[PDB]
Amino acid sequence: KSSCKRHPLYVDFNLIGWGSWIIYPKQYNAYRCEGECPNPVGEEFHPTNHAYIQSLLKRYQPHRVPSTCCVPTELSAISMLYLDENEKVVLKNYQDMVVEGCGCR
Amino acid sequence: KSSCKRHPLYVDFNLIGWGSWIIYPKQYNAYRCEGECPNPVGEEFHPTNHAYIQSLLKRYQPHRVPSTCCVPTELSAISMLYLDENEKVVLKNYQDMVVEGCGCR
Repeated sequence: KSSCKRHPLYVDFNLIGWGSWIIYPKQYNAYRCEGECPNPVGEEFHPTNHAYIQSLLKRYQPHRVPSTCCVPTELSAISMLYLDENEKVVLKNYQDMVVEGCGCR
Repeated sequence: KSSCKRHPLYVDFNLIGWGSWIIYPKQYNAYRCEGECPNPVGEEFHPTNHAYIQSLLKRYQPHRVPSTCCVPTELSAISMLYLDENEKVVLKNYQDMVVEGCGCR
């Protein structure tokens, strides 16, 4: 907004040197979280109790308390087809690969 | 280290204007997470798959990818004794009040 929210993140496995073993997908949208977490953190950013308290304390003490941080709070899996160290073909569901929700923590 | 890790955070409820309703505890150590998350993120920072991939991508693309962020990854509850809006005394376990573990996310 520039407040904490989800944004695209296009990951190309060729770029990070993994294209020799990952067969599919070579590229995928992993998304990302980015944006400021205001003090105090409103309910729309789904803070934990701890995050809310830290953000309120930062209002009253801006120089000794760090802001809470915009991070993934819900993630989902993708299936990847790849070659293992023995060149066996493996199909596996990898957890926590795609950001589905962001929040201040 | 200054790498991502847990640090103290002394919360005084009197300071944030909640001392009129919270009876106990008036102050508690909530802790906090703070410190850099290196690229790529090592196993010691307990990254998710997504956090690891984002951090590796940032190595190869430092200007378009944000660093992963040091946040609470495990939290615990505290019991609070307080007065509600009707001045009834309530004893309740509040979740997510104390940081117990930090990681890059």
